[PDB]
Amino acid sequence: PALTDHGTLPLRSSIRGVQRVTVTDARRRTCPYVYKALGIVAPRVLSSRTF
Amino acid sequence: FASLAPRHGTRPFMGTWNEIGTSQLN
Amino acid sequence: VDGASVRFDSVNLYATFFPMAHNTASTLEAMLRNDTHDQSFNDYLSAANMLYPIPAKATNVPISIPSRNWAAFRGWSFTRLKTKETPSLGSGFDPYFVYS
Amino acid sequence: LNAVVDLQDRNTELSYQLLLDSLGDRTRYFSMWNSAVDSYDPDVRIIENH
Amino acid sequence: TTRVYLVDNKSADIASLNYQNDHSNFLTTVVQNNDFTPAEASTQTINFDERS
Amino acid sequence: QAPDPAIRAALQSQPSGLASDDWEAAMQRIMALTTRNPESFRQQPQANRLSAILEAVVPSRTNPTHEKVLAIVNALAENKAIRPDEAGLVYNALLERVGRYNSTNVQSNLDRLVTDVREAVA
Amino acid sequence: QTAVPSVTQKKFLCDRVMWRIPFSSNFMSMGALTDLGQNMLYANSAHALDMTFEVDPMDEPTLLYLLFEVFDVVRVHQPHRGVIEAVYLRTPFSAGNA
Amino acid sequence: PTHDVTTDRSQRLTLRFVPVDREATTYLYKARFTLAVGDNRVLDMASTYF
Repeated sequence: PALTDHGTLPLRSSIRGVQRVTVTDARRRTCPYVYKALGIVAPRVLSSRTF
Repeated sequence: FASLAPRHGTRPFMGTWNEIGTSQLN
Repeated sequence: VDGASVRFDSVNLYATFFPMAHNTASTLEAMLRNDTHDQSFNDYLSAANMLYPIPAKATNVPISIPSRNWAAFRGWSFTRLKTKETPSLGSGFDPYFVYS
Repeated sequence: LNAVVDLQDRNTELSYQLLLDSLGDRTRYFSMWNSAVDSYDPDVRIIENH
Repeated sequence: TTRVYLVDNKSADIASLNYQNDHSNFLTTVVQNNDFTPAEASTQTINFDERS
Repeated sequence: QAPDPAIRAALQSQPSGLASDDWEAAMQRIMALTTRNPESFRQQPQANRLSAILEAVVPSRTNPTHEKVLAIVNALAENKAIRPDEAGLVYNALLERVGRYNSTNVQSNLDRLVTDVREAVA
Repeated sequence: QTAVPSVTQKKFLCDRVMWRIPFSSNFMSMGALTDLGQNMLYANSAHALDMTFEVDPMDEPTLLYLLFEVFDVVRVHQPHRGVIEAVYLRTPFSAGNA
Repeated sequence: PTHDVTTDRSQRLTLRFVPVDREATTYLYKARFTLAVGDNRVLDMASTYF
C-alpha cells in the first residue's frame, strides 16, 4: 500500500458536494485493478487577491 | 395611502382609481 | 431488450444573431459589463425535489427532514409515483430501468 | 470555469414542461421542437357508459 | 485550516450515482453531516472565501 | 455642447435608484427625514425594509475600476480619437491592461485622467 | 320497478396535476416572497420539519415525489471578454455561492 | 405584504352553523340559523351556502 504525499497546489474557491476522484495510468486510461483509493486535502491560505 | 398591497420590489403593485362597478341586462 | 438503439452521426450547434448596428451593439455591450446590471434568472419550478420510498401495501408513510433554515420557503407540492417508472438519473444507465 | 453548476435534486426536465404550458398553450402541436403533450382521450379514461 | 476526505462511500444514496464506476473512477461526497442522508448532503457546498 | 463624459459614464454604470454611494439620501429615507414623503419607508414589507437598513448601517465596498475606464472611453469617442463602433473593443482592452497591472498608483492616475479628459473635451 | 337495494360509492380522479400547499398565512398568493417565509429571512433560526402521509394500500412499490418550493437564482457576471461567472443561490436548501 | 394583510390571532377559516329551529310541512320545508359573524372580522355573503 503506497502512502505518499504531494505539496501544496491551488484549490478552487467553491467546492461542490460531489467530487470525482480518478486514478489513471500512463495511457490516461483507468486501471481496473484498484481495490482501494483514498484522498485527503488540507486547505490553507496561499495569498490575497482583492488587495 | 393604505399600502398593504403586494409589492413589485418597491413602488407598491397597482390600482386604478376608477374601477368600483356597474352592469345590467342591457 | 428488443428494439435496437439510435446512433448519432452528426451533432451541430446552430445559433442566430440579431443584426444590431455596431454603433449601438458596442454601447449595449459596454454598459452590460458593469456588474451593476447583469443578467439574472430563476428556475420556473423553483423547488428541490426529494423522493421517499413507500413499501407495497403501506398506508402510512412518515418522513422527517433534518433541521435547517427555511429562509424563504414557498410551500410544498407532492405527488405519488410508481418506482417502476422512475429512473435514477444518476449516471448513464440505470440498468434496472426496464419500463419505457 | 463552469457557469453551469448543476445540482442533483432539481430537474430541469419537469420545469421546462410546466413553463411551456404557462408561457403559451399546449393544445397546438409544434413539430420543430417536437412539442406534443402526451394526453389521453377523456372519453376512455372515464367510461361514460351511456 | 481543515481537511476534506475523499473516501469511497458504499451507501445506497451515493451508490445510485456511480452505477458503472469502479474504485478508480468513482465520484463521492465531501460534506459529511451526521444527520443529512448522503443523497441530500451531496447537494451542499463548502465554500471558501473569495478574497484569498 | 459636447456632453460631459463623467456624467454620461455615470448615466450607464450606476444604479438608477439608490446605491451605497447615495448613503446620505438613503439614511433620510430610513428615518423619515424626507420632506416629500416621510411615511414611505415605514410601510414597506419587512423583507425589503431590513435589507435597506443593513446596507445603510454597514456600507458595501465596491469596485470603481469599470466606472473610471468607461469615462475615458466615452471621452475618446467625443474627440473622435476612436470610431464609435470601436468603443466596445477599447473598453475591454484598457480594462485588461489595467487588470494586468493594477496597483494603487495605477488607480490614482486613472483618476487624474478622468478629470483631465473632461477638461479636454471642453 | 325491479330495482334491488344498493349502496353508493364515490371517488374522484385528478390527474396531470400535483397537489399544492402554499406556505402562506391564508393559503393565498400575493407575491413570490410569502408572508410567513418573510419572517425567518434575517433570523438565524433553524426549524425541523416532520410530515406524516397516509395514502393507500397499493399493490406495487411506489415513491412519494415531494417538492419544496425554494428560490434558486443565478447572477451572471461578464467582466471581460471570454470571462463568464455565475453565482447560484438556493435559500431554503442551501447550495452555495459557487 | 407582511403585517396588515393577515392576522396572527386564532381564527377559523370555515364555520358550520347547525339550524337553531326547523319547521316542516307536506311540501314546504323551513330552516333557521343565526349567522353570528365574529368580531374584528368581515364576512362576504358570496361565500355562504346551504
